[PDB]
Amino acid sequence: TEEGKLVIWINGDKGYNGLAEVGKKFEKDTGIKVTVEHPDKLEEKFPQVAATGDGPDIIFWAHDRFGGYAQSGLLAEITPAAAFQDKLYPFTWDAVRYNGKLIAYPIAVEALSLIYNKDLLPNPPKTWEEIPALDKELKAKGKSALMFNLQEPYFTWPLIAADGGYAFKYAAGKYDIKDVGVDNAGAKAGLTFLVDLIKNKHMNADTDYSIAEHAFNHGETAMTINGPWAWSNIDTSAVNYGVTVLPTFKGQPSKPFVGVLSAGINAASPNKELAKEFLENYLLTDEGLEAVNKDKPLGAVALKSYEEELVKDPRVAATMENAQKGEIMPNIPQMSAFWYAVRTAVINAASGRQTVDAALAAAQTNAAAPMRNPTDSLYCCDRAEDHACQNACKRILMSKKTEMEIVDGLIEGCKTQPLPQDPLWQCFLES
Ligand SMILES: OC[C@H]1O[C@H](O[C@H]2[C@H](O)[C@@H](O)[C@@H](O)O[C@@H]2CO)[C@H](O)[C@@H](O)[C@@H]1O
Ligand SMILES: [Cl-]
Ligand SMILES: [Zn+2]
Ligand SMILES: [Zn+2]
Repeated sequence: TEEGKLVIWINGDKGYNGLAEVGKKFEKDTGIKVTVEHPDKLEEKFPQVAATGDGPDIIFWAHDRFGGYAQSGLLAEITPAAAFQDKLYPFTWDAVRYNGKLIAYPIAVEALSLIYNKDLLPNPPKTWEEIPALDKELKAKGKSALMFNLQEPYFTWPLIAADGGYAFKYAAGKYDIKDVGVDNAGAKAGLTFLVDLIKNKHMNADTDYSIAEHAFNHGETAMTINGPWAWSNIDTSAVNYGVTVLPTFKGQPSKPFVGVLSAGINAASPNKELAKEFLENYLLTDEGLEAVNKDKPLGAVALKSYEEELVKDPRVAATMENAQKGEIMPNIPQMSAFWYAVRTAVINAASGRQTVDAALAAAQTNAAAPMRNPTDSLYCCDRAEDHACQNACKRILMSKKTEMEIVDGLIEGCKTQPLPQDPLWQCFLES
């Protein structure tokens, strides 16, 4: 990073050009230039490059991965005023709260919807169970019924969760990380149905985002499953399409994992005041969010002034109907392991290299696997009396060490007085 400049990272499927237009407006008003980038596998790249002090000032992703970043000390605590908080819907703030602190700015609510081709299929199906017969009928006309991304577990999760599949058990405002629900009856029923669609040649196992998107946008498949960002390319196409409630499975709603696109501030960034300026007064405005939305649609934005009007479009109404039927994703550190384990299971089951039961049993263990993590005592680095020690502490606790190595590193870089009288060491001992 560089003082007086902002660098922002955001996913390739989002409105990066539109975000850049907001950046041009920020530079014209204030003289601070904004560079928008969309690197590949940005959600894994950010925690890597923040360990090297080579991260952006601002990072965009769905809120589920932010708790992990915050745990690891990669995010500054943001400081919106009461007046500003009131401009956004309370629940979007709830998605960015981690151990009591606001760790990112909420942007927009994301939910998966069923997208169908009104000409090939004027009445979309209300249940998953009727889709196989629909494909047989459409195959007679050289088409298919449904194609969606089988490589990302986000797209398959609504079916997995419909009859009972869950990520982490939620008991009184707390997620139990030892209780993973990806191997219960409901999860197996859902994944088995997908696998049976593949075996019965109503779907193929290699379908991914580009393939499904191409099939739907060129009138070859009657349906896909995707989020607001995908409407842009469909609008550009000649397809007459609708966006509606996901089909039910075993009489239950499909439960998508709902994402809140969020903008976090790099803890290592020297531009935290400029990042706050840009996010609060330029991006989180009607004119800013419209600039991004115009490019790729955001969905149900967190800003009330804009959302009150935007929700008039039926596709946004559909996103909200789908989101209300599902659950806000957890923001806990364990979400990254949960996602990776379900990704393996679905691919391995869909390809037939494992059985549903074998794939999902492995996922339960891996999603529950506890990690060694010292980053839980990062807050003690803030009680250091010197600046040099606070930073030395942050790097020691961040950097993969054993406990012996953390204790020894802190002694080397952070002993200024006797240990029993030092507030940083008193904090560390208790923690
Ligand atoms: O695929 C698992 C994946 O799900 C989500 O990623 C979503 C993201 O929420 C959407 O904004 C859009 O970019 O599509 C993605 C699906 O590939 C989670 O947020 C993510 O952490 C997770 O790995
Ligand atoms: Cl890249
Ligand atoms: Zn194409
Ligand atoms: Zn084609």
